[PDB]
Parts: sequence; structure tokens; C-alpha cells
Amino acid sequence: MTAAEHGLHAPAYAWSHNGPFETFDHASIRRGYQVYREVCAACHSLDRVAWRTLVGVSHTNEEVRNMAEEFEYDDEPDEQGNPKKRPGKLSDYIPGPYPNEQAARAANQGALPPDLSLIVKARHGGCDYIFSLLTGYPDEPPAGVALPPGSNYNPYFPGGSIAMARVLFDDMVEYEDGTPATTSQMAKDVTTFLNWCAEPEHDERKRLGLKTVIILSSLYLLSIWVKKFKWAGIKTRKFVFNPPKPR
Amino acid sequence: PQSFTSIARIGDYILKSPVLSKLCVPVANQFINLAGYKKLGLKFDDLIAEENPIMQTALRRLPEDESYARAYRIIRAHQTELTHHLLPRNEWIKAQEDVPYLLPYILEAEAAAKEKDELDNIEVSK
Amino acid sequence: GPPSGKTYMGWWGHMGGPKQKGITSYAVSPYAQKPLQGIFHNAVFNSFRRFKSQFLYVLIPAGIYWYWWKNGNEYNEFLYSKAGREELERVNV
Amino acid sequence: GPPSGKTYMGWWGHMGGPKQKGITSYAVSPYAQKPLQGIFHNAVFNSFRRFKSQFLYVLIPAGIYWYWWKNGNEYNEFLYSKAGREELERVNV
Amino acid sequence: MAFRKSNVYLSLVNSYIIDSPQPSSINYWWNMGSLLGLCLVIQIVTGIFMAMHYSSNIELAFSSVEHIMRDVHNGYILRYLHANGASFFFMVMFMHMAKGLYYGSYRSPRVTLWNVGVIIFILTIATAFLGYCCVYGQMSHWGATVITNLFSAIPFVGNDIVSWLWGGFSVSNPTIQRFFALHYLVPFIIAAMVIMHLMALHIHGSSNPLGITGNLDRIPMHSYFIFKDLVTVFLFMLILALFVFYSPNTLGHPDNYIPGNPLVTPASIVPEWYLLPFYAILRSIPDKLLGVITMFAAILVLLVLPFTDRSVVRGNTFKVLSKFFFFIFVFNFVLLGQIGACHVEVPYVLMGQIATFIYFAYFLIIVPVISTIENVLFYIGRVNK
Amino acid sequence: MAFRKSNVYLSLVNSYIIDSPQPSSINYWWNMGSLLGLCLVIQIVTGIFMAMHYSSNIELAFSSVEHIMRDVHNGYILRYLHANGASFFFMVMFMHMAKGLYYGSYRSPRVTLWNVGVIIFILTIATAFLGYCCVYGQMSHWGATVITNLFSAIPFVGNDIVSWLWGGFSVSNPTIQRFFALHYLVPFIIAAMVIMHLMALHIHGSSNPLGITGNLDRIPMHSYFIFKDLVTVFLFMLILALFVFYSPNTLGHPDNYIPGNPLVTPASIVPEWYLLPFYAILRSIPDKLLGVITMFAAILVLLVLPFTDRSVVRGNTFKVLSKFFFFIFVFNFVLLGQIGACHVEVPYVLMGQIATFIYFAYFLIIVPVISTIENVLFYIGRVNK
Amino acid sequence: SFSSLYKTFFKRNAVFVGTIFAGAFVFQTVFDTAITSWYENHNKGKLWKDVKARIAA
Ligand code: HEC
Ligand code: HEM
Ligand code: HEM
Ligand code: HEM
Ligand code: HEM
Repeated sequence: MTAAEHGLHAPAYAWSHNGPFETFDHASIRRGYQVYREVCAACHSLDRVAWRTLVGVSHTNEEVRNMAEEFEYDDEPDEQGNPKKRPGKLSDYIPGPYPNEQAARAANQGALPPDLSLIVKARHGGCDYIFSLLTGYPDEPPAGVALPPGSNYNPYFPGGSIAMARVLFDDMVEYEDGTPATTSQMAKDVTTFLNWCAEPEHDERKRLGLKTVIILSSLYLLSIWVKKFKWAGIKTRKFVFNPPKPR
Repeated sequence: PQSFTSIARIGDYILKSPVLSKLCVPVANQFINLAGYKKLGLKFDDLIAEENPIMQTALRRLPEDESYARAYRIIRAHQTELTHHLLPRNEWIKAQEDVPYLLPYILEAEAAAKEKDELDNIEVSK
Repeated sequence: GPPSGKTYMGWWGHMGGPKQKGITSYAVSPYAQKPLQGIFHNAVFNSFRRFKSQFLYVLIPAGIYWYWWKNGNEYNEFLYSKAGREELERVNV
Repeated sequence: GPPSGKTYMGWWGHMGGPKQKGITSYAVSPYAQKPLQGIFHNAVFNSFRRFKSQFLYVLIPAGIYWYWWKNGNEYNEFLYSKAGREELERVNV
Repeated sequence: MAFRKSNVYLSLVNSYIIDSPQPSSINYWWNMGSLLGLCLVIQIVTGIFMAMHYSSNIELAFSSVEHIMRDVHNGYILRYLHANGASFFFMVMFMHMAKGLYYGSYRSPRVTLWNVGVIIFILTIATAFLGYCCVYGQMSHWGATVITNLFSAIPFVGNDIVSWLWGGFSVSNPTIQRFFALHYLVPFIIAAMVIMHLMALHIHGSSNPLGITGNLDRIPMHSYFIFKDLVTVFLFMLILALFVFYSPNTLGHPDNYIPGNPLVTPASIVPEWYLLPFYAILRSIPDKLLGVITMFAAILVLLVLPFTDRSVVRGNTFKVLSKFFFFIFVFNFVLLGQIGACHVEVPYVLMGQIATFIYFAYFLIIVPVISTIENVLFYIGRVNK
Repeated sequence: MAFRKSNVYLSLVNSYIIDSPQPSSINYWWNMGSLLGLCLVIQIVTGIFMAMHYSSNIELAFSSVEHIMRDVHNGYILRYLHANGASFFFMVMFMHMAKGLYYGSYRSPRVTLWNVGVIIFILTIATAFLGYCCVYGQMSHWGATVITNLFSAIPFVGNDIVSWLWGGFSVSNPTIQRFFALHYLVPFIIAAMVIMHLMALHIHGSSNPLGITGNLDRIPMHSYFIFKDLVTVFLFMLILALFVFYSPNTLGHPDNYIPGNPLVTPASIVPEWYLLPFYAILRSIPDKLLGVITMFAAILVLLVLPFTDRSVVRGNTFKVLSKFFFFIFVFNFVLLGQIGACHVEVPYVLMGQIATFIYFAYFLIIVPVISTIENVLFYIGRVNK
Repeated sequence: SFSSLYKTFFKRNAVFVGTIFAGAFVFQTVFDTAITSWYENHNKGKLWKDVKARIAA
């Protein structure tokens, strides 16, 4: 198809976790959770990420146990039979803002805001695409294109017209530690947090990968040596043919 | 898969007519020395597949000296392909000693088996 | 056991090959030899010999098919551009 | 193939049995015979012969174990009645 | 005699992997079968340890898969080993088939071996398809419904067999339970077919990369070829550990991680990358009846290859034009896999049709003509009459 | 030679089921192996066509079984064939083992056949237990947690093993998914073990009901013993069709149709009836670790039976005392299975202890004494010195 | 003095596989601790323990 229906290819940014030895910036994961809680939690669900994965990564155990109390969850009904509600504990999932799909479509002019738990893993480009899509809203669409009303223009979205308005403005949140909150800083922090949500096994996976490729490379070289050793009796055999005497 | 009588017939017709000969044998000589079975020290009649009945009888009818030289050339080709080298320039099979030695036995064995096949599918005039 | 049909490979001792005589085979135990004998010479010389003998058969068809694929891909990227819409509808209908 | 270890059964022709001589074996094709030849005579008489020869070895252990099981079951049904509750405590401790 | 030749099971493992007389001249291309056996048992082991956690409903399939990805201890390793060892299984299998039809191991004494290998290839394509359709993403569900919707092209019984195969009226919960049961079941047919493959090999011996007979100079399997296989096993484990640990999702499509919704079509329904030449063959011609039987004939046109090659010399090791046209066919297969990933567009439909015509004409038109030409060329270059 | 003897797969099928020389005088007890092979294929086929609909969660296991029973076409047939063919499988297996240890086919040329058979018996007890705990009823869940709480009696290691085996802290969703994966997996190990059983038999040939050599006049397998197998296959199919169609639930417990609730205990936690003698051997002695190791010794004390028989005549056909004591042992096994179904009560605990002592003393104490007595009696009755 | 090393390490197979297993023990624990100390020293300023000490200080 044409390039407008393909979507503009997102560039190759220099992330802090692009590399065979680098890990996630966990301060960026903490700041990205603050950006997700204050900005993206009005539309987007995140329901494959429990509260217990959040400890030891971005917040501490007391902070996550204090953050889980602010939401109510379905508890099994009491002695009479009528249902009860309870404050959340560490085992429950992070709650979505909309109770079903139909309210999510009704509160966003028909467009369902997708679940963000696997959103940098289920897109072509990944974190580069998410960051450039967040920062890629122009102040005006180009001269000639016509959009349906209520639909905003974003060139990195495949199709040209996304139904999500530009939300990341300057000084929308103020951070807990003192980093300045621009649109690019907030965008980078929230997509590093989305990459942590899509792959929590990143650090452990790359460490076990370092172990496995060191062990298997040394094993490959030693097996090459022992193959040449066991085959040195065959690579240097010599054949001598004197012609036999006739009968 | 292809009978050697047919290959011999097409090759004889290509050879003994002088228009096709001077056009077909130079590219055949270039194809043979580009193939590279002589750099391993092999005649061509070692390369033929020995798992037909025709080739098995044509090998069991081979004389006792050419059979031993054939076995040595096959084993030497196996070894110098094992070590991933080639034979040196002294031990290359020259083009004048790439004589077809198995081909009369192959031709007469396939002629005998062919004659059996069309003698037992014969019909008297009815 | 049941003796099944004849095959073109026996076992050790009767392999079904032709009878051989006068082929003496010398070999030395690897504990008396050196492994990694001349691996630099056979790394930059014999490998270059094998690569020189076997690169035209690989790099002529790869070149043909890669040039065909690049020409087709660039023609498609030209046709779905701004300067190729009338040729798009002309080649379609 | 590999000729493995010898066993006490070969195949047809060399079965590993003893050499025999002078044992003539006459048979008749079933199309010349009548199947179901003597099924009522051998159903009444030969079946009674086999039952007569091999029923004590089956019925004496079955009788022993069935009488043991019936006596134990009726003793348990006696004990968990009301006329055995003092015996129930005495057998308990 | 020894206990490894006297005892029954030790006699079978002796005659297969200890003193199997292998030909002496075989290079590192003969190790792909040992590599395929190792990778098959790797797939089976990681599949069982994933099926201990996988729940096969339709509102629990994708969430159970991403529960394996997040909650079970060392389960991301298991899912990446499965999903990348399948791709490595198919690439090593393609190298096995390319060696088998380059060195002439489809020839006269092992057509039984070649046909049983083609049967294993069909069963392996089938179970990889079922395993890709039991994870239930967006590419999974839509690929399943597109494959069966073109399987409904049979004129009299098409809708009957496709609603027997769906277990309903479109791809849903009975289709996903059915596909998980079949995705178990077909690899344990593949294992018995591998046993039959090994028997049909062992009764005639392996070929060698020269075409000449190997009964003169041979080598037992144990102290030499086990270590050759060990070298390439550790090399394959190195490449597989790289592709599992440092870049897992560079082989799969980035749309299988969207949960399967049968109301949104993801605008191109490319399957997994090794089914792409057959997908391009399937989308070559416009109608789908001839398309599905052309895909089936593209798979079972490897069977025509023994009865078709007319050269008296086994294998293309000592030939010129056969090497040239073989590598033309191989890079045509790579181009067909490339065309299978792009949309239905302006050079792409014509390039797919020409590429599948060259793929179908290599087996039927190109190889007997050039083999006959090389036979008579050998004869007229050798004989001076 | 013939094509059924030349072709490699057909030579195997020929040498095993066509012209395998069977002894001329074998009666209807030697058809139990063919019956066991048929019933194993029956179990596998009906299991696959049930696992296409069975979902193995904790919220969907019993609901999916009663969805198979009520809504899928001819699903009552499939579930009753599985749940009754398992019982018939174990009864024909008990007949196979009792024939094997009555006619003396544990003796000197087929001890490896007997050991492979004992391995098959362990594996099928294991997969039968896993299948009984797939369905998740009231007998199912509590029988699972009773014998895994039994399995946690290992002193240093036991709680760690049992919370690795449960996949948690009690029998729940990971245990049921684990048990479904293992209940699929183990019969495809039993298929390989039955192939091993057939090889270890075929190297030596079957025994006859006399002890004497069958090597004199034998009979080919195809036109005679296939039809004897056909007679017993149609009789077994008739009895199985009766027990499937006219009284399906007369074998299983009438408490497995209560859904598995891990709060209430049903006051009688007996398993399915083929595990009842081993459950009685378990509940015999009051300690628990000694109980599970004497259950395992009751299983693999059939391995001391080749080494403990001192009779110079093969088989109990021409013996009297060992006939009597063998039938004592068989009816003791039936009484042990009867005791395993009752509560631990007033004559039942003593009857279970005495019955398991007679079970353990038939193999160790009774059989070499009476075999030695019979050997000496035969000698002093024959010779006159 | 290589007959010393051969006689006490490589002569019988029992001492061979014994020292292979003991070397597997020692090598694997010190290798995993060395590689995790290098992996947690290559990333200083990014790990959770460092940012926890940073927000505490
Ligand atoms: C509503 C009040 C929203 C706020 C604040 C944010 N988003 Fe959003 N988003 C919203 C809708 C209604 C949609 C659907 C648009 C469509 O056509 O699909 C979206 C879409 C996304 C997507 C998907 C883009 C794609 O190519 O699939 C992403 C990745 C996304 N949104 C992320 C996102 C982030 C990171 C935000 C804040 C930090 C955020 N959104 C705010 C509605 C709203
Ligand atoms: C023939 C060998 C096999 C191949 C080629 C194969 C291939 C695949 C592939 C490609 C997938 C999809 C992975 C993805 O989502 O990207 C898959 C999924 C799966 N396979 Fe297999 N498979 C094989 C054997 C098995 C076996 C024998 C089992 C069962 C024991 C199994 C269990 C699974 C399961 C549970 C999934 C679900 C999705 C997941 O968790 O990854 N596989 N298979
Ligand atoms: C599950 C997949 C497979 C396994 C495990 C397997 C296994 C093997 C093994 C171990 C060998 C011996 C090693 C060798 O000769 O290279 C072999 C040989 C062979 N296989 Fe396969 N194979 C598989 C699939 C296939 C396929 C798909 C084909 C092609 C149709 C095939 C055709 C062959 C041929 C022709 C040979 C003989 C090669 C020769 O001797 O020259 N196999 N196979
Ligand atoms: C060794 C042969 C087998 C035996 C003895 C066996 C035995 C059993 C038994 C006793 C049950 C419980 C039935 C009940 O609820 O009363 C069961 C359940 C089950 N078995 Fe098997 N089984 C065997 C093989 C298989 C195989 C290979 C499969 C899978 C293909 C399978 C699939 C099932 C399923 C799905 C259940 C679930 C409950 C049901 O619907 O019956 N079985 N098995
Ligand atoms: C899956 C279950 C089994 C199958 C399919 C099976 C299959 C067979 C078959 C077909 C035979 C030959 C026919 C016969 O001689 O009766 C046989 C013989 C035998 N089986 Fe099994 N069997 C099984 C289980 C067992 C078990 C549990 C044992 C005992 C531990 C056992 C011990 C034997 C013995 C000793 C023989 C030789 C009988 C003789 O030749 O006198 N088998 N088996």
C-alpha cells in the first residue's frame, strides 16, 4: 500500500536497555508508573500486571501495599449472601478504568483503548514506535488530508488518523525526585515502564543469556579440539597400492 | 535411470558427423575439466551408480587387474575428499588415460537384459 | 531370525564391496600426532581454494534473484508513490 | 545385518529342535472335514472330565477364603450392633 | 560375543549408533539428521513442560500463554525454546532436504527413505500449523480461519468437512481444544515415522558426497561421528541460545501478542515464516480450489524427483549445469518465501506466479533435460570416435 | 523371495504377526496379550476423541466431563468406553500376569521379558491413577490428596517433593493440569514399552502350557492364531459392550459424580477397584513410610519370582501342591482387594495384615519350599534304589 | 613430573569423574557469582538497590 496507510517508520532511538549487557533504568520505571497513573489511567487498562511484580523493581513493599488500598475489589459474599468490597492486596491485578468493553467504547467515541500490558511487544518497532507515536502529534495535519471529526492526526500510526488526542503536554506531572517533566521525558519514562510491563524477565533473561553463551561458546571450541583429536588418526592415513601379481 | 545404449547412440550420432562434432566436443572437454572429478584421481566409470543389476553384473564381469585399480582409485578419492584437499599435480588423472573401461561390459550387460525383456514379451502372429 | 532380502551394505566382515588386494593402509595414533596441525595454513589457503572453486555457482543465481527482487520492490515503491497513480490505475484496469 | 546372540528358537527350517526321523504326520483339509464334529459329545463328557479333574484345587481355597470372609463380615455386623458394644470397647482397648 | 551385541536393546542401539558403518567421506551436511533428532526431542520436552501449564479454552488460551510468560518459574525460557526451536527445526529440516536432493539421496536404493521423509515433512508442517493456531493471538486465529476457509473449496463436501474441522461455525473454543489435542498427537506420530526413517536408512547405509560407492572404506559410528555430531550440536545450541536469550521475538510476527478478536482483521494475515513459500504457492493462482491442490502438489512434488532425474552419476557433486540450476532453485525458494510475506500487489503477483512456475519446472522440466545433456556431454567428451 | 519378507516394514510385520512360529499347543490364555494390545489401542483412541473436548482447569474439569456426557454427539459412548475399558484393561492384565506366573514364563530364558512386563505394570498403574484424578470428583480429589499425603512420609525430603508434585499447597488447578499432561503422556511411554515387550518375547518365542520344548512342531501365526485372537476379541467386545451399554456405572464408585469440593470428606476414600489390593497392602501396617515402601515392595516383588523358584519343571501344570498354593494366592489377592474397600475396622485390620503376609510369603517363603518338596518327591517316586 | 599428575588424576576413571564433578561444583558457583557481580557492576546507576539507596539518601 501507500506510505500513509503503511505508517511512517519509527527511527532507531538510543535506549538505555538496547544491548546484550544493559538493563532497565529502574528510576525510569518508577517515573513511568507515576506517568501512567496520572495520565494514561483514565483510558487504558493494564490487567496482566499484578501488584506483587511491582515490588523490588520500581517501588518498595510498603509503597505498593499503600498504593493497593486505594482500589476496591470483589470479595466473596458474607454470612447473608449480599456481595462485599475489599481493599486490594498484593496478589490482585492492577484495575482497569472501565468496567467492560461497551463503556470503554462509549467514553472514547467508539474507539476501544487497547490493553497496555503487551503493547510494545505487539507492535512493529516496539518502544521506538510507542515513543515516536506519543511525541509525534503535529500541531496541524498536513495541507490536503481530511479527517473525521474527533479523530486526530498522527503520522506514525498506520492509517494516519488515530482516535487518541495529544495528551503529553509540558509540566503535566511533577516528579517525586526532581527531574524536569517535559513531553519527551514523560514519554520516554512511560514507554520504559510499558517495556517493563511487556517483558518483566528482561534482566534475568539477559544474565542467563550471558552465562549460556559463554558456556556454550567454550564448549563449542573444546568440542572442535576433541573432534580434531579423535579424527587425527583418519585425516593422516596413507594408502599405498602396489599392483598385484597376476595369476 | 537412462540406459547406456541410448547414451551411446546419441553420443555416436553426435561424434561421427563432422558438423556437430567440432561444435559439441570442445564444450564437452571444457565441461569435463570444469567438473573436477580428475583432480581427485578418478576415471569417469567409477562415478556411475553401482546399485542397478546392470552395473552389478558389469562390475562382476570386470577383469581382476582393473577391479583392484578401480578399488584403489575409489578409496584414494574417499581419503583425499575426507581431508578436504586435492591430489597433487603428479597424481591427477590425465585426459589420455580417462579411457572407458567399464563401458563395453555395461553395454553388453544391458543388451543381454534388454534382449531378455523383449524375448519374454514376444507374440507370435495371431 | 528371518533372513530378509539382499541389500547393498552388509556388516563388518562382509560389506558387499569388491574384493581388494594390495592396498596397504598406514596410520598413526593421535596421541603420537599433533591436533591443530597447520590450521592457519589450511585456514587461509585451503579455505580460499574451496571458496574460489565454489563461488560462481552460488553468487550468480543469488545476484540474479536479488536484482530481480530489488527491481520489483523499487517498482512497487514507485507505483504506490505520488508520481505513479495514473500508472497504478493503468496497470490495474 | 549384525548376527546377535544365539537363542533357543530359530526360524522355519532351522528351529533349533532335536533331529527327528520316522514321525509321519497325516492331516486332512478342512473342506474335506466337518467342523463342529462332536461338539455335544465333547460338550457334555469332556467338559465334565476337565471339571472333575480340576475343581478341588479351585474350590478348596475359594471355600477357605469365602468362609473366612463371611465369618469376619458377620462378626463385624455382630459387633456394630447393640449386643456387642461392651465387646466393642473390649476389642478397642 | 559382547553384551552390547548379545542383549536385545543394546543390539539395537549398537547397530544404530555404536558400530553403524558410516561412509568415510561425509561432511558436516550429514549431521543435520542428528541435529533434527536432538531438536525434535527438545521440542517434545519443552512442549510437555509447557502443556503442564497451558489451559486450552478460548478465553484462557492466550492468557494462559502469557501466564507462562510471567508467573511460572523459568517459563519464558520454555516458551522461547519452543517457539524458536520450532523455527530452528524447520531450518535444519530444510537443510536436510536440500542436502538430500543435492547429493542424490533420492536415487534408486533409498526411494523408501525419501518417501518416508516426505511423509515426516507433511506431518511436521501439520503440527507446526496446529501449534501456531493453539496459542490464539491475532495472527493465529486469522491464519487458522483463512487456511480452513480455503480448505472449504472442495465442490461437494467443502462446507461439510470445514464445519467438521472447525467443530462449529468459525474458529472458536472447540477448534482450539481440537487443535491442542492434535498438536500433542501429531509429534508422537512423527517419532514413529522417524523410527521408520532410521530403519529405511539403516538397511542401505548413508550416501557420501561423491556418488561413488562407500562399501570399500567405512568407519564405525562411535568414536568419530558421535563427536562430529557433538561439534555441530554445541554449535546449534549456541545459535539457539543466542536467538532465545538475546532476541526472542525477532523470528515471530509482532501481532500474535494481541488477543484473538474475531471482529478485527490485521490487514495482512502472513503465517509463520517457514510456511511462507507454500503460502506464496497457495496465493499464486486466483481461484482457491486449484490453489489448495497446487499447494498440495507443491508439497508432494518431491515424490516425482526419483523417477525424473535421468543422470547415471549420483548427485550434483561432479556436474556444472545441475549445480547452477539447483542454486537457482534454492534462491527461488528464498524469493518465494519473501513474496509470501508481502501484500497482493503490482510486481508481487506476477513475481509469485513466475517464481512458483520456476519452482514447479525445476522438478519436471529443468532437471531431466540438463541431466540428459550432461550424460551425453560426459560421453562425447570422454570417447574419441 | 516374497515381498512380505523383502520389504523392511513388511518384514517386521510378517515376522511378528504373520509367520511368527508359535507353539502348537497354546490354549486360550495366550490370547490375553492380543486382547491387551487391542484394549490399549481402544483406550488411546477414545482418550484422544475425549481430549478433543476435555478442558483441564479446576473450574472446568468436572463441568467439561459432564459436558462430554450430555452435549457432544455420542459422548456417553466415549466416556463409558474409556472408564470401562480401563477396568477391562486391568482385568485382562491381571489374567496376563497370573498366566505368566502360573505357567512358569518368568523362568530362565525370558526374565528380561518378565522385568519389562513389570515396568509396563508400574507405568499403567501410574497413568490409570492420573486418569482417575483428571475427572475431579469426590473420590478423585481426595484419593489424589490421600496418596500424595502418603507420599510425603519421606523423612528429610518429603514435604519438598510433595509440594513440587502438587504444584502448590494442596490438590488444585496446577495439580489437575499436571495430571492431565501426564495422563496423556504416559500411555505413549507404554506403547514403546509394549514394543519392547514384543521384541523381548520374539527373540525367544512363547511358552506352552506343558513346560516342554515347543521347538519340535510349531505353527505359523497368520491363518490360525489370528482367528483364535478373533474369537477372544469378539467375546471381549461383547462383554465390554454389555458393561458399557446396559450397566455403565456398576463398576465405578457412585460418588465421583459429586463435584470436587476440598472441604468435605466423603467418609470412604477408596480408589477404583484395581488399586484396592495395593491400597490394602498400604493400609496394612500402621506406619506410613513403611506402608508406602511395602506397597512398592508389593509391586516389585514380582522381580524376585524368577530367582526364587527352585523347581526344575517349568510351570505348575504337572504339579499339585503348587497348584493348590497358587490358587490360595489368587483368592488371597481377591480377598485383599475386598479388604481394601472396607473401613479400618474390627476383623478387617487383622485380615488385611494376615492377607498381606500371605501375599508376601507366597513369593518368598512358600514357593521355594514347595518347589523343593516337589522336586524331591518326583525323584524319589521315579527312581527305585 | 607428569607421571605424578597422570597417576593421581587420570589413571583410574573414578578419580577422573570425581574431580570433574568437584570442579563442576566449584566452577559453577564461582562462575555464577562472578558473572552476576559483573552484570550488577556494569549497570551502576540503574539497578533497584542503587535507586532505593538513592531515594533513601
Ligand atoms: C483518553 C482520555 C486517553 C488518554 C489520556 C490516553 N490514551 Fe492512548 N488511546 C486512547 C484511545 C481511545 C485509543 C484508540 C485509538 C485507535 O484508533 O486505536 C488509544 C490508543 C493507544 C495506542 C495504540 C496505538 C496503536 O497503534 O495501536 C497506544 C500504544 C496508546 N494509546 C498509549 C497511550 C500512552 C502511552 C498514554 C499516556 C502516557 C495514552 N495512551 C493516553 C485513549 C487515551
Ligand atoms: C513437532 C514438534 C513441535 C513443533 C514444531 C511445535 C511448534 C509449535 C509452535 C510453532 C508453537 C507456537 C509458539 C508461538 O506461539 O509462537 C507451538 C505452541 C505450543 N506447543 Fe508446540 N511444537 C511441537 C511439539 C509440541 C508438543 C509435543 C507439545 C505438547 C507436549 C507442544 C506443546 C505446545 C504448546 C502447549 C503450545 C502453546 C503455546 C505456547 O505456550 O508456546 N508442542 N508449538
Ligand atoms: C523429523 C525429521 C527428520 C529426522 C529426525 C531425520 C533423521 C535422519 C537421520 C538421523 C538421517 C541420517 C543422517 C544423514 O544421513 O544425514 C537421515 C537421513 C536422511 N533423511 Fe532424514 N530426517 C528427518 C526428516 C527428513 C526429511 C524431511 C527428508 C526429506 C524428504 C529426509 C530425507 C532423508 C534422506 C534422503 C536421508 C539420507 C541422506 C543420505 O544418506 O545421503 N529426512 N534422516
Ligand atoms: C493406559 C491407558 C489408559 C487408561 C488405563 C486410562 C484410564 C483412565 C481412567 C480410569 C480415567 C477416569 C475415568 C473416570 O472418570 O472414571 C481416565 C480419564 C481420562 N482419560 Fe484416560 N486412560 C488411558 C489412556 C488415555 C489417553 C492416552 C488419553 C489421552 C489421549 C486419555 C484421556 C483421558 C481423559 C481426557 C480423561 C478425562 C475424564 C474422562 O472424560 O473420562 N486416556 N483415563
Ligand atoms: C500393556 C500391557 C501388555 C501387553 C500389550 C502385553 C503384550 C503381550 C503379548 C502380545 C504377549 C504374547 C502373547 C502371550 O504370550 O500371551 C505377551 C507375553 C507375555 N507377557 Fe505381556 N503384555 C502386557 C503386560 C504384561 C505384564 C504386566 C506382564 C507381567 C509382569 C507381562 C508378562 C508377559 C509374559 C511373561 C509373557 C510371556 C507369556 C508366555 O510366553 O508364556 N506382560 N505380552
